[PDB]
Parts: sequence; structure tokens; C-alpha cells
Amino acid sequence: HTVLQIGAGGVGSVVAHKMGMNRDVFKNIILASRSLDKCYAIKESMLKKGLGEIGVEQVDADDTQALVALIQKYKPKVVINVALPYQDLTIMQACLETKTHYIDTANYEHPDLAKFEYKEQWAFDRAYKEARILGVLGAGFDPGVTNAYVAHAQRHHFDTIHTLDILDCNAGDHKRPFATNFNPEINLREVSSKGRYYENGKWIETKPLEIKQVWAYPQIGEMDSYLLYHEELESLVKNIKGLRRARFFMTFSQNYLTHMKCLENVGMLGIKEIEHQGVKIVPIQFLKTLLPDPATLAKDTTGKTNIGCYMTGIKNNQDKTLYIYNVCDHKKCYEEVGSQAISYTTGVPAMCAAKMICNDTWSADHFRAGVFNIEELNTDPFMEELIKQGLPYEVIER
Amino acid sequence: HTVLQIGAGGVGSVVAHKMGMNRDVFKNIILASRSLDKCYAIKESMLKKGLGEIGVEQVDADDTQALVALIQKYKPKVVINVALPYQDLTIMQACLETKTHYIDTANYEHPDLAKFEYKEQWAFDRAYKEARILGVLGAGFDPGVTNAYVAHAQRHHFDTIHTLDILDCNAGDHKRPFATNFNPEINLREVSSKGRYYENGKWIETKPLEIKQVWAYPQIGEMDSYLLYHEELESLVKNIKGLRRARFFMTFSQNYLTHMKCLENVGMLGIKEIEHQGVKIVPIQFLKTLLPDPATLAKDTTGKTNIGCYMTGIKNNQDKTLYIYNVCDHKKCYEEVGSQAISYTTGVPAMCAAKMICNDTWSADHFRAGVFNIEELNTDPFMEELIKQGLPYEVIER
Ligand SMILES: NC(=O)c1ccc[n+]([C@@H]2O[C@H](COP(=O)([O-])OP(=O)(O)OC[C@H]3O[C@@H](n4cnc5c(N)ncnc54)[C@H](OP(=O)(O)O)[C@@H]3O)[C@@H](O)[C@H]2O)c1
Ligand SMILES: NC(=O)c1ccc[n+]([C@@H]2O[C@H](COP(=O)([O-])OP(=O)(O)OC[C@H]3O[C@@H](n4cnc5c(N)ncnc54)[C@H](OP(=O)(O)O)[C@@H]3O)[C@@H](O)[C@H]2O)c1
Repeated sequence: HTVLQIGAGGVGSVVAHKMGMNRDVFKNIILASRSLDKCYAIKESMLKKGLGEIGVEQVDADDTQALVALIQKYKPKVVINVALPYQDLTIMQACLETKTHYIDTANYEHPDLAKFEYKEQWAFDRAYKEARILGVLGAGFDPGVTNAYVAHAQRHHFDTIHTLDILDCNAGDHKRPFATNFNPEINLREVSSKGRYYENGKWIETKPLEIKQVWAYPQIGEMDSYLLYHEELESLVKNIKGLRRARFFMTFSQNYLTHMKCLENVGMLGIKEIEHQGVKIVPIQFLKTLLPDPATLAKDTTGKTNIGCYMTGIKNNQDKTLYIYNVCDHKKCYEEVGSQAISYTTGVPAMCAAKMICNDTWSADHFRAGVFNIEELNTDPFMEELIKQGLPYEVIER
Repeated sequence: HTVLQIGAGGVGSVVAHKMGMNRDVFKNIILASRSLDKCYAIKESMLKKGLGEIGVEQVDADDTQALVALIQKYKPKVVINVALPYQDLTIMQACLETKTHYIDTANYEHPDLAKFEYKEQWAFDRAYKEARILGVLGAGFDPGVTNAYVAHAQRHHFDTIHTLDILDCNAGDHKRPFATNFNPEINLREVSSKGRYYENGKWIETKPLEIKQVWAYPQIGEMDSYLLYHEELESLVKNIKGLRRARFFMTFSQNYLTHMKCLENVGMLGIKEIEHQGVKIVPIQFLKTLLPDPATLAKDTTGKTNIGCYMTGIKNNQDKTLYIYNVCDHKKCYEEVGSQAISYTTGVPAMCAAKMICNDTWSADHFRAGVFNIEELNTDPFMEELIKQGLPYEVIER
């Protein structure tokens, strides 16, 4: 099978690498990005790791014509969007125009606004069912695997899921004074926004990082976990019936939160451009220029991550709570694919969803066709693939 | 008398304003800067304040020819350099070429290095004694008035000054999350440098803000005061004989020191340029673009400043300690000249040194001619002018 991937990110290095480790399903992996230096480093690395060999071909994913051009040049079974969420619509359109299969790991987001919303991508459901294709939205860890965990609970453990708390802890040490999980422009747009959660029909808003619980993360410890809006809550509230409260929490250190409140104070997190010696510059972009980009840090990053879902509900007129979670070692990820645990936990699920599609395990024939979030699909084989590809989960009743 | 001033800074607004308030000595004040918007706001303000009327004429002080051109266009008695320390040599040269009188408020500093040193300006002593002119170096508050305080002590209170501690506290509240005394590019270059002090012949270095005493500032309170190198120590160690220890301390809040350590961590205090989307940008300059420039903040700044000199010594084989200091109110400064207390405490002394020169009170005939620091001149009339222009001092023995 043949598949084209857009993005040579920290995440991008993982998805490609993971495809090369499953050469039995991925014979033709073509890798496409704005800057080719990244793509050759991935290419050259995989060959050093023993993982076969990939096509590098530059393209500016913002221009739909050049994608259409690249898609039909290799006519692939699926295209993986692991570039920035801006390119979601431009790549998703070039998939429709070439009747090809699309998966991303992130919502749509416009550079001139810090809004998260599926409805721009969801609009393609008529157009996609029609062109008899599939677009699987948000197939990272969160969103994606967390949806799968909730999906998986809904089938196997719960009659009705009353509450959902997604909990994301990154207890890694990148050994630098201040650095980010992934691309700083998108990460820091996300976390500094007014957090948001669903309870009893209406959505509630909070000032950024207003709410905070302490949570005990298996294999780590007790950590301050702050409340955030996250993409998956949009799809999951719509798709999981019964839901009374749905929240997302993330751990941040004091040191991280301080740097972030300082940079915010001087204007370094600004999305609107500002003139400096003639030139018009966006601060938060310049922050990304200045900061080490994260791939660099996997070499010396140590720690583990824990991400998962804490659900309360009812099964056979009796109460039960479930915790599904995945722990992941930064050093172990480095030594497998040269990346750290955030690149890792995101790329592997996307490579899995690719495998689902190529295997027709997830199919537009033998289901409705069109645009779907992960919790809508058959998750059973997806979860089994996650185990096989390095994201084993725990499952815990109380 | 006629005098030309280069700089429409926060400081610049004070020096011009203060000259207009002494119209009996300043009949022709011409004001020269890179951007004319500042100069008209000063012009238009003085007229609103009742202070007469000034000439605005743009010039790029980096190009010595255009200065020579501006100097001879109005042939003035003195030129006041209140632009950035980079223009020190270019303006100081155009003074020699036109045989005119020069005063600045800051050392020489090259944009590609964070070094403070008088020797680049001191080199002009032969050339200046020859052209029978005068260059008074560092005639702000610190440096400048503090030199005068030490000078004044040396004559009137001490036989030999064993120790000198200069103490600078700014207890103002500019009502913003983070902002700077003066131009952020120069301020933040200064404070984040390895501090330095003189004791027993050799100079000692310390990591930035390594050393810290608590000091009780009259009319304020007890404040954490951190040790810094400051320009005046260079000239004063050379010029005041007897000196066993000479230090400079400045107060910084935790909040300020945190912002500064964060910005330092991400690279926002960098003097070397760095490529971003083609363009090559200096971070710390961009920081200055981003931050409110300080003049803006005088409108709502409240608090007081205390700056002065704590000296121990011997007079008539008996020990004595002297504290000379000046307290200054941010709101009171706003309402007088529209500026805050740092702009104020710096501009007034420069306007005074101008008055000394125009009055021939400080003269190249009836003294050596050439290049001098403030402690080298007759300070008695200078101090009296400071009192008259709003910088009264206290003098305290123990
Ligand atoms: N759901 C999850 O679990 C999760 C967690 C983290 C991140 N994510 C998502 O994953 C992506 C981040 O991956 P990353 O963090 O690795 O980003 P990255 O490190 O910045 O690398 C991104 C890649 O995309 C390329 N790119 C961006 N826009 C492009 C365009 N218009 N045309 C061509 N190439 C383009 C960049 O080119 P340069 O080489 O010139 O930069 C780079 O190679 C984002 O979409 C983020 O929202 C999801
Ligand atoms: N010793 C003390 O007591 C003390 C305390 C504070 C500051 N200082 C010194 O005083 C000066 C700071 O005044 P500030 O803080 O008011 O600076 P500012 O607010 O940045 O304004 C500086 C002025 O200088 C102009 N300028 C700079 N380089 C120029 C050039 N090459 N040609 C023409 N105009 C030029 C700027 O033009 P734009 O309008 O385009 O910026 C601006 O009008 C610095 O020299 C600083 O070291 C001394």
C-alpha cells in the first residue's frame, strides 16, 4: 500500500518512523513538508534505524492546487495531516478533489483567531459521504485515543457514562529552563485561552487555568492539574449520550506557568502582528523562532507521561467508575524512534488510524461514509493496534 | 544663548522642558531627533505649559556629517546628547569638528557588545583641550549628580573618603504588569550584566544581581538592594584618592526580577540578531518595540525615588559617615513637566550642566580644557542649581 504524509514535525518524525516499522502495511511512504531539511533528517534517520526508505517531496500545504498535484502524482490510499491546524481545510479540500482518504490530529484553527471548532471540518460530511471517502478527525492521543478510551468504555464497561474527566500529565524533564510539548505557537495559543467545560446541558467558561485539582497519576505521583478546554469535548458531548459533566485537565509546573504569564504580560503571546523597524511581526511566532523547537530536546528528555480518561457511570443499575490511561517513557521513546513522549503518543495513533484505513478495517463501504470523529468508529481493532504499536493501556474499576 | 539638544526621549522631554522654564538662560533651544513625532509632542506640550517655543529639526545622529551640518546651521554654545549611548562617539566627533561644547548622560556602548567604558570618550581629551572646548561626561543623576555628591563630600566634609556606596531606589508604581525605568534596550542590557565593584586596588566581579543588602531609604522604607556595576565607579575610583571600597546598589522587585529572568531564558534579552521568516531581528530591540515605552506611563505613575551616596571616611583624624541623597515624587514630576521621576532626575542635571557651560561657570579658560567627568569640575554652583531646579538633597552625618 501507498500513503502520503504532510508534516515533518516532531510528530511527523514519529508517524513516518512508525510506518517504516510496519513495512508489512506501508510499502510506499511519501513525506511532504514546507522545509525539506526536516524530511531528509527523517529519511536519513529511518535508513540509519533500518526502517526502509521514504519519498521526500516538498509542497506548501496552504495551496490546494499543489496538493491535488502531489496527491495524483502518487495516488495514495490515505493522506496524513500532521502539519499545523491551519492547513486542515486546504488539505481536507485537496483530498475531496482527488477522492482520497484524510486523517488529522487537530481541530481547525485560523491564524487570526484562537478558536477551536470542528464545524469547519464537519461541514465536509455531505461532500465526503458523496465522494465515497472518509475523514477521521483528531487521531492523536488527545484528541483521538482518549476518544477511543471513552468509546471503548461505552461499549464494554458502561450502560451510560455520567461523567468524563480527561487527565493529561507530562512529568518529563527536557533539561532546559523553558520549552514546550510540541510547536510553541499552537501549544501556547491553546493553554492561555479561557478554559471551558460541559455540565448539565450548558457549557461553562473559566479564566485561563482558573480551576485546579490535585490528581494522582500512576507511575508519577500527585500533580496539580489545571482545567482546560480541549477539542475532544466538542465531539464527545455530541456523541456520548448520558453525559452530565465533561472536563479536561492538564498538569503545568509553577515554572512553566510563570514563564507563560510573563511572556503574556509583555505581549509575546500575541496573535496580531505589530510593526518593528518597518517589518510586521507576530510575537508568538517569533517566540517559536526563539524557543528550541521540541524535537531537539528528545535527546536528553527524561520522565514519563500519563494520559487517560476517568469516567463515572452506571451498568446494570449499579454504579461504576473506570480509569483508562497510558503511561509512556520519554527516554524509551527517544531510543525507539528518536522522538520524545509527546511526539510519540501523538504519532503512533495517527499511524494506527492510517493502518485501519489501508486495511479497510475502517471502511466507507460497510458503514456510513464521510467525516467522523474517532469515537464514532469501531475502536476495538484500533485499541489492539495501539497495544501492538507501543501504547498499551491500563483499565481500572472502582 | 543658543543650544541644540539631540534626543526627544522621556529624558529629552525633561531637558527641553527644563530649559524652557529657565528662559532667562535659554533663548534658543533647538531639539533634534530621529523621529519628529516625539519632538512635536514636546514642542506642542511646552507651548501648552507656557514655556516658550523650540526648534524641531530631524537628524540621524549616527551620521557625523549631518550633525556638523546641523551644528553650524544654528552654531550653538553646547550640544546635549540625550539620545542612546551608541551616538556618543558620532555626536562627540561632530562637536570637535565644529569646536562646540558637548555633554552626555551615559557611557559609550557598542550595539554588538554589552560593555561600559569611558575610555572611548576619554580618548578625546587631547583633541578637546586642543580645540579649546569642553566635554562633560555623564551628567545625569547616576552618573552625574552622584559624582557631584561625592565631589561635594570630598571638599566640604571629608579629608579622605574610604568607602563609597551609591544607592538607587525606585519605589514607583507604573500600574502595569512589567515596564522599565527608561529605554528598555539599554536598561535591561545594564542590569543583566555581571555586576562589578572596586575594593583594595582590584575590581571584583559577581554573577548578575548576586549580592544584595537591605537598605532603609528615607521617605520609602527598607528595600532589597542588589549590587551592580555602574558607569560612575570607573571615573570615581580614578578621581577620588583614598578609596578602599566603591559599590553601586539598585533596588529591584521580585516581580521585576522574575520577568527579567524569564525573558532572559527564552532569549528576549539577546543582543545578537537572529533570522525569522527571512528578516534578521535583535530580540531585545523587539522587546523595546513590544513594551510600553516609559514616557507613556508618567500619567499614572505614583511613588517616590531615592538616589544618593553613602560614604565613610576620616576628617581631622576622626571617623565620619555621610549620606547625601535626593528624594523625588513621580506624581509631582508628572504635573510639573509631564514626565516621571526617572526622566526627571536625569534631565534636570543635564539642563543644569548646560547652564553651567553657557554661564561660563564651567569654563575651558580658567581651568584645564578638554574631557572631564563631573567630579572633576566645580560642583558647588552645580549643586546650588540642582536645588533651584527641583533636586534638593539631604546631607546626613553619623
Ligand atoms: N492531538 C494530539 O495528541 C496532539 C498533540 C500535539 C500536537 N498535535 C498536532 O500535531 C501537529 C504538531 O505537530 P508538530 O508539533 O511536530 O509541529 P512542528 O514540530 O512545528 O512541525 C510541523 C511540520 O509541519 C510543516 N508545515 C506546517 N505548515 C505547512 C504548510 N502550510 N505546508 C507545508 N508544510 C507545513 C512544518 O514545516 P517547517 O519544517 O518549515 O516548520 C513542519 O515540518 C499540530 O497539528 C498540532 O496541533 C496533536
Ligand atoms: N545617568 C542617568 O541618570 C540616566 C538614567 C536613564 C537614562 N540615561 C541615558 O539617557 C538616555 C535615555 O534617554 P531615554 O531613556 O529617554 O531614551 P528614549 O526614551 O529611547 O528616547 C531616546 C531618543 O533618542 C533618539 N535617538 C536615538 N538614537 C538616535 C539617532 N542615532 N539619531 C537621532 N535620534 C536618535 C530616539 O529616537 P525615536 O524617537 O525614533 O526613538 C528618541 O527620540 C540614554 O542615553 C540612557 O543611557 C541616563
